[PDB]
Amino acid sequence: IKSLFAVIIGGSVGCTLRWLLSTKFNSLFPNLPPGTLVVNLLAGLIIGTALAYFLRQPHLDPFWKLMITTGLAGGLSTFCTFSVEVFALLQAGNYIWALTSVLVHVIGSLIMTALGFFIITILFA
Amino acid sequence: MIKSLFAVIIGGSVGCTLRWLLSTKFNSLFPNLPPGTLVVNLLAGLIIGTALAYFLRQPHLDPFWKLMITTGLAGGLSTFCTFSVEVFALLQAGNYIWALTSVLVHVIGSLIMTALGFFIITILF
Amino acid sequence: SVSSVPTKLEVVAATPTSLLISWDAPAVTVVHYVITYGETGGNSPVQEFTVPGSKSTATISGLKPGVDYTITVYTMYYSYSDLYSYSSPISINYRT
Amino acid sequence: SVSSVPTKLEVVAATPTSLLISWDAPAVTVVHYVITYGETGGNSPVQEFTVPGSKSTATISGLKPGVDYTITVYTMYYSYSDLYSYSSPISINYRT
Ligand SMILES: CCCCCCCCCCO[C@@H]1O[C@H](CO)[C@@H](O[C@H]2O[C@H](CO)[C@@H](O)[C@H](O)[C@H]2O)[C@H](O)[C@H]1O
Ligand SMILES: CCCCCCCCCCO[C@@H]1O[C@H](CO)[C@@H](O[C@H]2O[C@H](CO)[C@@H](O)[C@H](O)[C@H]2O)[C@H](O)[C@H]1O
Ligand SMILES: CCCCCCCCCCO[C@@H]1O[C@H](CO)[C@@H](O[C@H]2O[C@H](CO)[C@@H](O)[C@H](O)[C@H]2O)[C@H](O)[C@H]1O
Ligand SMILES: [Br-]
Ligand SMILES: [Br-]
Ligand SMILES: [F-]
Ligand SMILES: [F-]
Ligand code: NA
Repeated sequence: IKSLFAVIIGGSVGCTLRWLLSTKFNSLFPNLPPGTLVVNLLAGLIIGTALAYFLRQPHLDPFWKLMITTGLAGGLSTFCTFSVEVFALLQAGNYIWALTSVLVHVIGSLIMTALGFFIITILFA
Repeated sequence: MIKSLFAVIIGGSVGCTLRWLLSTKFNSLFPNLPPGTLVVNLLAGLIIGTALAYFLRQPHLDPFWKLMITTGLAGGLSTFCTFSVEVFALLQAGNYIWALTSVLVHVIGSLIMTALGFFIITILF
Repeated sequence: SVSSVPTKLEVVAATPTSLLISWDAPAVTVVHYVITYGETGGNSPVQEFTVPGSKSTATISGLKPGVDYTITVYTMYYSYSDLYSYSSPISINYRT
Repeated sequence: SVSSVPTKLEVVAATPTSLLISWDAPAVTVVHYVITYGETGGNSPVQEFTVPGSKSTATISGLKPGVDYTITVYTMYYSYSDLYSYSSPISINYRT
């Protein structure tokens, strides 16, 4: 039950941010909506830092690990919104930005995950 | 902006809880490509796919339900950060063949579930 | 808050029985445009056809000489808040 | 309920100063194994080193002949619930 509250409190703040960031920014560049991208890059960053930091704190309450990762970063990022944007571009014959949106999201989120991981890795060393 | 805020929170919480329940039950069954994270992305792609064709034919729906299903449920159900660490962890484990296969199945599978949901409802109507 | 309606709908070239219309794309992901045309005097059926979202011009054929026609263009576009939806049309009158 | 601890840790080959160990990988994404070894007799410093998760064997060199050694191995694995964490160890004894 306490684990359930971690996902709800964390997921709500993640979804709220994604909603606010997407409505305010997605329309500024429809070929690659920057609000859906930032929340994914920002979630990959949080999950990367959490990956390295939690490894060095094995006695942290799983409550906090759960609220940040499964909740906050989970609700902040989105895969469905990333898909309709790509799907709509493919339907609009806009093939070059459908492919570009796939690379920037995937390559970017992984890079943001590595940055978050290696920055905490280096700071402790 | 307050009533719209409740739509994102309720849908996201249900979506985040579903992603949490399904992941802890099934991800461990096949670690090379955790099926729980894959299912919640395929399912969110299917939801956002059916909504793509159903919202198109119901232009007078309250923006409250459109917000609760897309930004809330599907958004909170799908994840891009959890899909990132799994790929990032496979890369650090030298498991490149599954790191690449995971990227393809998620991206292409999520677009197929978007197309399936969009075309099943387009054909029914 | 970005408008999904096309702008500057206009006949750029004309014959007595055909028209070349063009318009300016709106600042949204337009999946495809829809072009409607019919005789302005509301005593004629309206016809519609689609063009891909990458094209911003269209040809209307099979028309009658010296007749007033009402030509409208609206978009089937993707946005974040509304997913797929149809925009309001931009309309012009033209006499062949 | 999937164990991240390796199983069937054994010495498969040995020299007076070296030991080749092997284990069965656990059904989790292991990033790297941590192999520790020290003289079982009292207070000799335990020494450790890592092995990539793709390998399931490891060589231990620089030992003393005819000495009892305790060899433990644990993982630094990724799971959904703990992200990066360390597993409980599996341990064996061997005498060169
Ligand atoms: C990586 C794989 C992912 C999974 C598969 C995703 C598939 C998404 C696109 C499918 O939808 C179709 O796409 C066509 C191409 O965009 C459209 O053609 C439309 O636009 C074309 C533009 O050239 C015209 O030629 C066609 O006549 C016209 O129907 C068509 O309407 C649309 O239903
Ligand atoms: C295309 C988009 C790219 C986005 C960014 C991707 C970032 C990838 C980070 C990978 O992390 C490294 O992976 C190596 C390879 O797995 C590891 O080497 C470890 O594992 C290797 C493979 O077993 C061994 O050969 C090495 O000696 C050992 O240090 C290394 O520790 C680890 O930090
Ligand atoms: C787009 C960018 C793509 C490239 C990204 C960077 C990949 C190469 C990293 C080089 O530095 C690595 O740092 C690791 C630590 O972070 C070291 O791991 C060592 O220590 C780790 C634990 O910290 C173990 O898991 C490893 O097996 C062990 O080799 C590893 O030796 C060393 O080479
Ligand atoms: Br996560
Ligand atoms: Br969405
Ligand atoms: F999705
Ligand atoms: F991410
Ligand atoms: Na999400």
